[PDB]
Amino acid sequence: HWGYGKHNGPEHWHKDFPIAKGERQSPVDIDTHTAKYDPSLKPLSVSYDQATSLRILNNGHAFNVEFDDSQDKAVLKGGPLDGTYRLIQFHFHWGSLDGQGSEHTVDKKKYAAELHLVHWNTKYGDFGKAVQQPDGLAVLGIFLKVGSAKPGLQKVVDVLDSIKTKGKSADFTNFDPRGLLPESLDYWTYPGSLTTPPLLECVTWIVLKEPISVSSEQVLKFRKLNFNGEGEPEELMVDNWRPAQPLKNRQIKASFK
Ligand SMILES: Cc1ccn(O)c(=S)c1
Ligand SMILES: [Zn+2]
Repeated sequence: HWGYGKHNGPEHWHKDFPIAKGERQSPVDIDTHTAKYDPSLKPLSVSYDQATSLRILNNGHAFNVEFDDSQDKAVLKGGPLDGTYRLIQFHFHWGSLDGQGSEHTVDKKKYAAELHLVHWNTKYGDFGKAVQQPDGLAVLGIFLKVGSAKPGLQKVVDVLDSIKTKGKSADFTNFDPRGLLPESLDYWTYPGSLTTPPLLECVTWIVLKEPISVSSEQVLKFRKLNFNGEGEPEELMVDNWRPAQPLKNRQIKASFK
């Protein structure tokens, strides 16, 4: 099945997911000089005060911190978006080395990791129905650079030992995802896709300009996770990112000058 190795990695995915070679694939490189300022963009509204985290799951490819999405409790709106998008999970993609790991790049620059906060458009009733729509998802993307520790990430880092292998999960209530955000909400935006199979072209990408800093030791702990299940030979969960895909017939807009 699909993964990030030599024989099942991003160069293979197109065989089971033909949309891998489609017209609005993610991630892309963000050419800062070509991304036009759009003064019609609104400020981003991130309303996470009432977020209810539930659980953290190692799904064999990343770990997802899941949220209660049965009511409007943590929502994204405004920016490029029409209407309301509810947070359902967040995860990360990261590298084996500090100099790679992000999916989006900025003038070809790779960050050490990238956080994806996944939201679905509440006009479509649930996540499953949202992913059958071209405007079904909004994914807020945040780069991580190695530097000082991010205090608000530490609870996530401390629980990883308990979900080392594929299929393990742990209670993860009362986590405040506001602690993962940078100061500025300046962003670039463009239409794309999930960066993992099924690679569906549902996503308004909103990619923050300001990275967050995490410590060396924080990202080190991400890299001790395993892709394999318990009882199977150890394959470290690192380099679970897809490289930049062709931009094709898309313009990236900037929210800021
Ligand atoms: C919903 C979903 C699941 C996995 N990934 O990587 C992304 S970007 C979005
Ligand atoms: Zn992702």
